[PDB]
Amino acid sequence: GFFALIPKIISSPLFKTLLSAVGSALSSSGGQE
Repeated sequence: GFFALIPKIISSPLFKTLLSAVGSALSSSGGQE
C-alpha cells in the first residue's frame, strides 16, 4: 500500500493481471470451452 489508492493506481500494472487471471478464470474457467 502507500496512502489510499496506490493499490488501484497500479490497476494497469496490476489489475490487468488479475483481469488476465479473470479473463482466464471467466473466459477459460467458468465457461470451460
